[PDB]
Amino acid sequence: CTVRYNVADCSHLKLTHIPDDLPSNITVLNLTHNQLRRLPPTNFTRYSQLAILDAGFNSISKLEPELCQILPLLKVLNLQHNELSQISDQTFVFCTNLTELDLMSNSIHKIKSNPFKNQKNLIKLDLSHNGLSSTKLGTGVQLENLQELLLAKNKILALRSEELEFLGNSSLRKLDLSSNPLKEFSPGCFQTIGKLFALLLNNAQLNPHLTEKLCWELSNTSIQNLSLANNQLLATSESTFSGLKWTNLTQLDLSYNNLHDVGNGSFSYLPSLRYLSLEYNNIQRLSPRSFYGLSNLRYLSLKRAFTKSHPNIDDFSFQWLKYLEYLNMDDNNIPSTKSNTFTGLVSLKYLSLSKTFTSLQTLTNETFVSLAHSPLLTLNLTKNHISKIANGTFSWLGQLRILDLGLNEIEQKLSGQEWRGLRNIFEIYLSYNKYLQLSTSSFALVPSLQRLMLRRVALKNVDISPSPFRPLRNLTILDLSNNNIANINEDLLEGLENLEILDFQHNNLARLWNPGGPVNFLKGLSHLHILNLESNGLDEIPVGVFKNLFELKSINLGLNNLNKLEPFIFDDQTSLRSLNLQKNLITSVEKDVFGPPFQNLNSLDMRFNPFDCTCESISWFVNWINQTHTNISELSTHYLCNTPHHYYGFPLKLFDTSSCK
Amino acid sequence: QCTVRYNVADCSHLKLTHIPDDLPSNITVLNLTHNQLRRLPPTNFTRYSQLAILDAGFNSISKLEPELCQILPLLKVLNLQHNELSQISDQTFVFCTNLTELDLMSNSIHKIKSNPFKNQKNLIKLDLSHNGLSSTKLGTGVQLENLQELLLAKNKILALRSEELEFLGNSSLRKLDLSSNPLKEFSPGCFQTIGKLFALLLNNAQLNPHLTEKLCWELSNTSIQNLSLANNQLLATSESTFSGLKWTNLTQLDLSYNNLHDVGNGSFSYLPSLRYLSLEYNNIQRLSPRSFYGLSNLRYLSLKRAFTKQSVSLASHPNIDDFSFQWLKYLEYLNMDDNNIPSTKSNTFTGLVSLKYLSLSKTFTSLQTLTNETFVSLAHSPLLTLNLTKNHISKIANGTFSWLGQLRILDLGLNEIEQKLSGQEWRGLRNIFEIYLSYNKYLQLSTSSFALVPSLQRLMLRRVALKNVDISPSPFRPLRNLTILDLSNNNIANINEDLLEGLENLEILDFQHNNLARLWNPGGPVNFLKGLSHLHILNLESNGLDEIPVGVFKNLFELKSINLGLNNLNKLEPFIFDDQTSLRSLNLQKNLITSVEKDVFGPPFQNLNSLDMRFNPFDCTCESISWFVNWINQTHTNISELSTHYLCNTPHHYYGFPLKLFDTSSCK
RNA sequence: AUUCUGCGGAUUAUUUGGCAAAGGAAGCAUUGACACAUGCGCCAAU
RNA sequence: AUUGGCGCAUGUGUCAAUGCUUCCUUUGCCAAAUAAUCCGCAGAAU
Ligand SMILES: *[C@H]1O[C@H](CO)[C@@H](O[C@@H]2O[C@H](CO)[C@@H](O[C@H]3O[C@H](CO[C@H]4O[C@H](CO)[C@@H](O)[C@H](O)[C@@H]4O)[C@@H](O)[C@H](O[C@H]4O[C@H](CO)[C@@H](O)[C@H](O)[C@@H]4O)[C@@H]3O)[C@H](O)[C@H]2NC(C)=O)[C@H](O)[C@H]1NC(C)=O
Ligand SMILES: *[C@H]1O[C@H](CO)[C@@H](O[C@H]2O[C@H](CO)[C@@H](O[C@H]3O[C@H](CO[C@H]4O[C@H](CO)[C@@H](O)[C@H](O)[C@@H]4O)[C@@H](O)[C@H](O[C@H]4O[C@H](CO)[C@@H](O)[C@H](O)[C@@H]4O)[C@@H]3O)[C@H](O)[C@H]2NC(C)=O)[C@H](O)[C@H]1NC(C)=O
Ligand SMILES: *[C@@H]1O[C@H](CO)[C@@H](O[C@@H]2O[C@H](CO)[C@@H](O[C@@H]3O[C@H](CO)[C@@H](O)[C@H](O)[C@@H]3O)[C@H](O)[C@H]2NC(C)=O)[C@H](O)[C@H]1NC(C)=O
Ligand SMILES: *[C@@H]1O[C@H](CO)[C@@H](O[C@@H]2O[C@H](CO)[C@@H](O[C@H]3O[C@H](CO)[C@@H](O)[C@H](O)[C@@H]3O)[C@H](O)[C@H]2NC(C)=O)[C@H](O)[C@H]1NC(C)=O
Ligand SMILES: *[C@H]1O[C@H](CO)[C@@H](O[C@H]2O[C@H](CO)[C@@H](O[C@@H]3O[C@H](CO)[C@@H](O)[C@H](O)[C@@H]3O)[C@H](O)[C@H]2NC(C)=O)[C@H](O)[C@H]1NC(C)=O
Ligand SMILES: *[C@H]1O[C@H](CO)[C@@H](O[C@H]2O[C@H](CO)[C@@H](O[C@@H]3O[C@H](CO)[C@@H](O)[C@H](O)[C@@H]3O)[C@H](O)[C@H]2NC(C)=O)[C@H](O)[C@H]1NC(C)=O
Ligand SMILES: *[C@@H]1O[C@H](CO[C@@H]2O[C@@H](C)[C@@H](O)[C@@H](O)[C@@H]2O)[C@@H](O[C@@H]2O[C@H](CO)[C@@H](O)[C@H](O)[C@H]2NC(C)=O)[C@H](O)[C@H]1NC(C)=O
Ligand SMILES: *[C@@H]1O[C@H](CO[C@H]2O[C@@H](C)[C@@H](O)[C@@H](O)[C@@H]2O)[C@@H](O[C@@H]2O[C@H](CO)[C@@H](O)[C@H](O)[C@H]2NC(C)=O)[C@H](O)[C@H]1NC(C)=O
Ligand SMILES: *[C@@H]1O[C@H](CO)[C@@H](O[C@H]2O[C@H](CO)[C@@H](O)[C@H](O)[C@H]2NC(C)=O)[C@H](O)[C@H]1NC(C)=O
Ligand SMILES: *[C@@H]1O[C@H](CO)[C@@H](O[C@H]2O[C@H](CO)[C@@H](O)[C@H](O)[C@H]2NC(C)=O)[C@H](O)[C@H]1NC(C)=O
Ligand SMILES: *[C@@H]1O[C@H](CO)[C@@H](O[C@H]2O[C@H](CO)[C@@H](O)[C@H](O)[C@H]2NC(C)=O)[C@H](O)[C@H]1NC(C)=O
Ligand SMILES: *[C@@H]1O[C@H](CO)[C@@H](O[C@H]2O[C@H](CO)[C@@H](O)[C@H](O)[C@H]2NC(C)=O)[C@H](O)[C@H]1NC(C)=O
Ligand SMILES: *[C@H]1O[C@H](CO)[C@@H](O[C@@H]2O[C@H](CO)[C@@H](O)[C@H](O)[C@H]2NC(C)=O)[C@H](O)[C@H]1NC(C)=O
Ligand SMILES: *[C@H]1O[C@H](CO)[C@@H](O[C@@H]2O[C@H](CO)[C@@H](O)[C@H](O)[C@H]2NC(C)=O)[C@H](O)[C@H]1NC(C)=O
Ligand SMILES: *[C@@H]1O[C@H](CO)[C@@H](O)[C@H](O)[C@H]1NC(C)=O
Ligand SMILES: *[C@@H]1O[C@H](CO)[C@@H](O)[C@H](O)[C@H]1NC(C)=O
Ligand SMILES: *[C@@H]1O[C@H](CO)[C@@H](O)[C@H](O)[C@H]1NC(C)=O
Ligand SMILES: *[C@H]1O[C@H](CO)[C@@H](O)[C@H](O)[C@H]1NC(C)=O
Repeated sequence: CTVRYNVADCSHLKLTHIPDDLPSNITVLNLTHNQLRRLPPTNFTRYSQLAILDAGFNSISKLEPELCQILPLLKVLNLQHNELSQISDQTFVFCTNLTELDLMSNSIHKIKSNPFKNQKNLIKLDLSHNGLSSTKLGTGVQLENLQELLLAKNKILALRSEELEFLGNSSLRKLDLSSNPLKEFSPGCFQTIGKLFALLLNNAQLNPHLTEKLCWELSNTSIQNLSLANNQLLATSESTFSGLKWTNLTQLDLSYNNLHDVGNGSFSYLPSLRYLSLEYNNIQRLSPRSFYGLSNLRYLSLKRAFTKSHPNIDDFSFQWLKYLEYLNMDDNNIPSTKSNTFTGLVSLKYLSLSKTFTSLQTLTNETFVSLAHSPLLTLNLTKNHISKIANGTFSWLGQLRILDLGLNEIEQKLSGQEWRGLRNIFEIYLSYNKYLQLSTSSFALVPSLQRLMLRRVALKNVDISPSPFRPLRNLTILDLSNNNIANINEDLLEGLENLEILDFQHNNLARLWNPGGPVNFLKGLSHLHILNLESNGLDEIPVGVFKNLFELKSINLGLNNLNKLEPFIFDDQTSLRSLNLQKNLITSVEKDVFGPPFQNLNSLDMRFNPFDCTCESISWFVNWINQTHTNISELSTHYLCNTPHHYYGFPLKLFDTSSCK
Repeated sequence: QCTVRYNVADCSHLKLTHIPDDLPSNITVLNLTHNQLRRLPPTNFTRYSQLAILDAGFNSISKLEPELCQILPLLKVLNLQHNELSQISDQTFVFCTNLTELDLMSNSIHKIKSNPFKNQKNLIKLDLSHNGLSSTKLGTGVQLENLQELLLAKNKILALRSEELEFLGNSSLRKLDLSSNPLKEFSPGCFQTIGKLFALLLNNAQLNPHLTEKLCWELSNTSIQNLSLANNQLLATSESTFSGLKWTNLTQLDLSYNNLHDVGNGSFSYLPSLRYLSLEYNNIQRLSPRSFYGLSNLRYLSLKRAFTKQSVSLASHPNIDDFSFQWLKYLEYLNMDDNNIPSTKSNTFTGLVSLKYLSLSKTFTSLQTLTNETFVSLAHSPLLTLNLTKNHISKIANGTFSWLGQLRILDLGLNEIEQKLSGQEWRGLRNIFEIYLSYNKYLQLSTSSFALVPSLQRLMLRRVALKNVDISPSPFRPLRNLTILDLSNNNIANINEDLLEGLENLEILDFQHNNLARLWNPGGPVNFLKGLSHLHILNLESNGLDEIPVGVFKNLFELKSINLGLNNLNKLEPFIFDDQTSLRSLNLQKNLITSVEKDVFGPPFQNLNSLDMRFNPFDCTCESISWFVNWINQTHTNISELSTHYLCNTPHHYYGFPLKLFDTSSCK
């Protein structure tokens, strides 16, 4: 086994009998994932210390009351996915300290007597998928403190004020009841539960009426959370959840319900509902009176909540949710915004509209007008096919901090105005578009920027002076990867005293490092930590173009053509933590070059290079390898030598430098 | 100094100040052209009394004394083009009676008095163009006995008279140029006065349909055969236009670049002898059946860019209708490239029963699909050549060529063909030589694609994105007489050895750019190239090749040229080349070759002509370049750039070191 | 038979990653064709 | 000098060809996950 400290962990051993050869000084034992005859109730003397046991996923026929008295110190008994066809009270009579009881696949079709007239400390109690046709587990009031009764994937037909009353002052925190083909909730079938907090009627085929009816039985109860996922509420009315009026409801779920109708004031009865999920549903539209009722709601989810003859929500439909702060509407077909869509949400601080529109080709200055009085900080607009953003398009989103226009068709030339009004904007994720010609003023209007992504946006004109990023001083993270940036003059990046992370992966910045003076890129970004120049056409790192970058933590120059390392390219990276020069054309590893960075390094990576197995080359290196503990992955396979003949395909590591010096 | 060398003393652009005359007197020619020349010292030519001709043009020569001709009695060619010589009289050439070629092109000699050449009796070529001549007259007496070329073009002649032309009595001109001359009138009998006038060139002379129509009669009863009318304003023609030629014997006629919009009926009814006719670069609206009535002798017709642009919006797409070529029963070469003709008609080419060469490259605009009724017209025409490149052809249905029985060379390249050849598209090409089919959209092949035409010698399939060439048998299975095969730039995914089975004549094979990389342990390497004993030049440049497996070049004795450039090949298992002992040129440039051993490159290096392995990561140690560096020192197999592009890549002290300068005196 | 358990093997679909290659495009460099200039020296006719 | 013909050399632009670098897309193969279906060995439950 893994014999993990204290807790015995036997993963998958294809084990035969119940073993007792390892330590006897422990409190847990994993036997799960093994072939088990039955549980020897007496073979548990050598282990009189175990507190819990991972004993599920085994072929266990039956169990004797013996196993509980042999291990008085036992809180968790895991017996899920086992046989145990039938059982009575005897089995757990000696388990009074038990707190978590697990039985998931034991097809225990019926239950007689009061089987747990003992467990007083048992909270979790999963009895699901076991063929139970009833909920009853006794006629007396037991299970003093139980907080989870899992009965789902079972075949219960109904609930009565009688087969449920066995819980008297019993207060369940989470009562599961999924997959049960319930057709009726006998009156007062909840008034009999001590105090019922959570509930889960997932996949139980509920009719708008069974639902409408069930509600009243959920009245005057301490119920706060309720799940109705995967049912047939093809529609709802004010009368549907009418029964809940007498309740105190926090979260309500109605996802995956092919809900086509969401009648008026259907929720007029939840003046306390704070959370509501309408995910994956087919709603036709939302008139203004749609949400009348939820005046406490703070999180609304319409992820894929509409039909696909296009569906749409009209103005002043959210006017009632004056306390909502998180509105999600991803994966949908809504045409476009209206002049008054989001009118009313004066608390909205997080809004997502990823792949939510179909005809919003152009972002106009009248698009987000609705969100004028909403304290909006987040706005995801990815995947909307947005191809052009006119002036003042965001002027109303005064307090916006994180805006995201990625994975879109934007093809225009930022002239600083598109950001007119983003007073305090944090980051602007703008990666993955068609074309983004920049100008000298593109960002002058928003100098509050910290992160600016521009991945695969085919940038053009970044060589103009001053640097279009000139006004972005508080800028820390900047990404210009996968743009095939033709070229760029040093002016760029001038004054970014905070630029920490910079990405240039894939940008043919090749020739910029002789002819016309080597572009002393990266001047003074003292604070620059992780630099990325992977696959950039780099063939020659010129003398000291990494000077004064003391705080530079991670350099990545993979996928390049770099064999000519002028001694001293790395000098100030004496704080470097991880270097990457994989898939290059590196022949030799000298000390004047890789020395200083190798100093306090954490993990190096130079696999797949044409290593030369001679002493003018790998000598200093092979040794460092033998005598350093800087994590170097695959040193064993992918560090082979390429020359000369006798040393071809020879693991670089196994090179005796005992004949060299 | 000059170049001299063998009696033709050539002094190139030498910046020559004064006419130099050194010892190479034992010669017969001297080039002084392209140098700064004061004047020609008529006496400095004693040290050179042997010269037969002199390249003396493109120099600043003021004037010339009659002296230079008597100093060099042995003189046939006098080149004085692009020089000054403003004026001159008979004196200048009095001593040049042996002279046969006289050149004067840029000397602005505006007028000519007397009989300047009362001496030249052996002078044939006589170029006097761009010289400011306002007249053709060069004398009043009948001289220049035997002259075959009188070049007077780019001049300012206003007309030709039976008077200023008569100075040629029994004089028979073979080629009489008269281009750029602003001629407005041809005084009657202005040719009846030339002994015998064969050729003529009135290029860019601004001729009216009438000046033309008129000029014709003066060209009558003359010995005229060729006539050029390029760059004029014959915006149209009628039967009456060339009516004056009826009294002639006309071989070739040119009317290119004439914005000809009208080609009236029977405009050529008068040329029962014209064999050649060029209507290139013109704007003809259409060709009714009666268009070509008259040319029953024509054998070569050119309509290259000969019909008006397509309007599309103005619906003015020009076109020729049926039975318009019925008269040219003797034509054998018809060209109609660069045009807007809509498409073929059921009877377009009807009548051409001699047509053996036909070109229709970029001739059609709406011929998206080749139907079985397209080339019906060419049914009775002995067609051997057919270029259809650049027509946007995207689909060729069954029996599309059935009528072209005798076709040998067919070309459907640079087209949009996107269909799957199922052997039927070639139904009827009884004796077809080559099928150039490169540069199309997609050509899915089947097991029968070529079974119908086993007469194939060459089959090109460059950049046609072939698909399914791995099917068995090889779709080329029935092509036995096939010699040249090209499957380049198709990114052929893969292929099994079956392919090429039985091509005992396959000599040239091209595989440039086809990621055939991994084919050389997936179920064993593919014994591609089995038994093509007769394969001469093999090309596998840039093919992903990273490992040439053991002996996949066995029995290829007759293989002359292997090209494996742009690949990743450093692992050469001794003996990959054994039977290429006849190899003449190897190419393994831009690879990842470390070392050159003898067990590997030995046999081919034997009788080799030219090797090429530049740009590789050469290792400057003896386990590697040792045997090689020597071969270099002691072999004379032409190896280009051995000096620069054969540097070493390892180790450190030998990096960037010319491979050649490696002393193997410390090894072996 | 219906199913639970452990281990191993197979096929398909979707997603990703790597390698090789193709097409098109971008930046830089080289070469050749041509056109519009310039400076130097020499000349020619006014 | 006005206009022109030469000789040498230096410019810009357009077009075309070639080479290096790169990017986007696609194709072949391979690897890893996830899911669906299946098959073999071993023990078992009603
Ligand atoms: C507005 O909404 C958008 C969606 O509605 C938000 O975008 C979503 O962001 C999440 C989180 O970034 C994305 O999820 C993962 O995206 C990448 C891509 O996955 C790739 O790696 C997988 C690994 O197995 C592959 O299987 C995939 O095929 C694919 O190639 C992942 O790489 C991320 O995982 C990361 O996991 C750890 C966590 O830090 C890292 O260590 C890893 O290195 C790795 O990077 C993401 O979890 C999600 O794709 C995207 N939406 C979707 C589903 O498309 C958008 O961000 C939001 N705006 C904001 C900022 O609020
Ligand atoms: C039916 O008619 C077609 C035209 O209507 C004709 O099409 C072409 O035929 C061939 C190609 O198929 C072509 O050949 C000449 O042109 C190529 C291309 O050269 C290019 O590159 C040059 C680079 O410096 C550039 O200057 C040029 O401007 C041009 O863009 C040229 O390479 C050929 O010469 C080479 O030939 C050898 C190559 O095998 C080589 O070894 C030699 O050294 C030499 O360089 C040719 O000069 C024609 O020009 C195309 N026609 C036109 C006008 O487009 C079809 O071939 C014809 N079908 C048949 C076969 O009947
Ligand atoms: C074009 O036609 C011919 C070219 O073949 C040229 O004229 C021909 O000139 C010859 C002799 O000069 C003529 O010969 C005569 O032929 C007759 C007919 O058989 C014969 O009986 C006589 O004995 C004599 O030999 C010939 O007829 C004549 N051809 C024509 C036009 O009929 C001339 O170059 C051109 N035509 C003309 C005259 O413009
Ligand atoms: C959901 O409904 C209510 C949310 O608005 C809230 O009801 C609370 O009910 C208790 C009843 O025990 C009230 O407490 C009263 O307790 C005794 C009654 O015997 C009085 O002497 C006290 O003075 C006190 O008023 C609460 O006032 C009432 N909550 C409030 C402040 O509105 C519960 O959250 C839920 N009701 C239940 C338990 O079903
Ligand atoms: C939102 O306002 C932008 C800034 O005013 C505006 O920029 C565009 O228009 C201005 C003129 O209004 C251009 O600036 C210059 O204006 C003078 C005359 O006022 C012109 O002589 C000069 O040629 C130039 O046009 C900006 O250059 C121009 N931006 C670009 C690069 O197109 C926006 O147009 C406007 N909203 C949009 C996107 O239309
Ligand atoms: C000319 O090109 C093709 C060559 O014959 C020709 O083939 C296609 O049609 C034939 C029948 O004419 C198909 O042959 C078979 O026909 C029997 C009919 O009973 C089917 O049962 C059998 O499955 C098969 O289809 C060919 O399969 C089919 N394509 C090939 C050659 O695989 C074309 O029809 C003809 N050109 C056209 C499209 O008119
Ligand atoms: C919600 O109920 C209304 C019925 O009341 C009307 O609409 C309210 C939003 C409010 O504005 C009241 O003053 C109105 O009296 C449904 O509204 C329309 O009802 C008519 C009935 O003739 C129907 O034809 C329309 O389709 C409805 N929509 C329009 C054009 O206003 C509304 O349909 C109900 N919500 C849904 C769609 O279930
Ligand atoms: C050449 O002459 C034709 C008429 O002469 C021939 O036209 C053939 C199409 C055919 O009928 C043949 O038997 C006949 O000998 C002229 O074309 C006609 O021109 C008149 C104007 O006078 C118009 O009515 C038509 O465009 C056209 N009609 C016909 C019957 O073709 C024309 O002068 C010239 N051809 C062309 C179009 O250039
Ligand atoms: C309703 O939702 C779940 C139980 O179904 C609970 O969620 C809240 O408590 C969790 C701690 O266990 C937090 O991690 C969750 O983030 C939090 N929900 C939120 C605000 O996201 C919650 O206890 C249940 N009912 C309530 C509100 O008590
Ligand atoms: C964005 O600004 C306003 C939106 O408030 C748009 O409308 C105004 O623009 C012009 C002002 O003279 C006129 O064309 C409109 O009549 C005027 N209307 C309003 C709302 O007052 C404006 O068009 C938008 N910007 C543009 C032009 O794209
Ligand atoms: C007319 O044709 C050209 C004029 O440019 C010349 O060449 C002709 O004769 C050559 C010798 O047989 C051939 O090679 C040419 O193909 C042929 N040109 C033609 C007509 O196509 C020649 O000057 C002329 N020939 C004569 C005298 O008729
Ligand atoms: C190609 O073959 C002939 C060539 O003219 C076309 O015509 C024949 O086939 C057609 C049958 O649908 C009809 O046009 C006639 O039956 C016949 N014509 C004859 C010989 O008079 C034929 O249409 C073309 N191929 C097809 C059938 O599409
Ligand atoms: C970015 O730079 C700093 C740090 O974010 C911001 O300065 C803050 O605000 C004022 C400066 O005028 C002072 O209170 C402190 O210097 C900073 N306070 C802190 C620590 O948050 C500066 O205002 C920012 N620039 C922008 C986006 O306007
Ligand atoms: C291709 O191979 C040869 C090429 O010469 C062809 O045979 C010649 O052509 C005919 C055959 O019909 C004979 O009359 C000749 O005598 C043969 N050449 C000589 C003189 O030996 C053969 O027919 C062709 N094969 C195919 C399928 O086209
Ligand atoms: C729960 O248990 C008893 C019944 O056994 C019940 O009467 C009483 O209300 C509760 N006692 C507690 C735990 O306070
Ligand atoms: C001819 O030769 C003489 C010999 O002295 C020389 O001076 C003269 O320059 C030559 N002719 C010229 C001017 O070229
Ligand atoms: C050419 O010479 C004279 C010119 O006067 C002429 O009479 C004679 O007949 C011609 N020679 C021939 C062709 O016999
Ligand atoms: C219990 O398991 C052990 C396995 O080590 C075995 O030796 C012993 O015989 C078993 N006892 C029973 C129940 O027979």
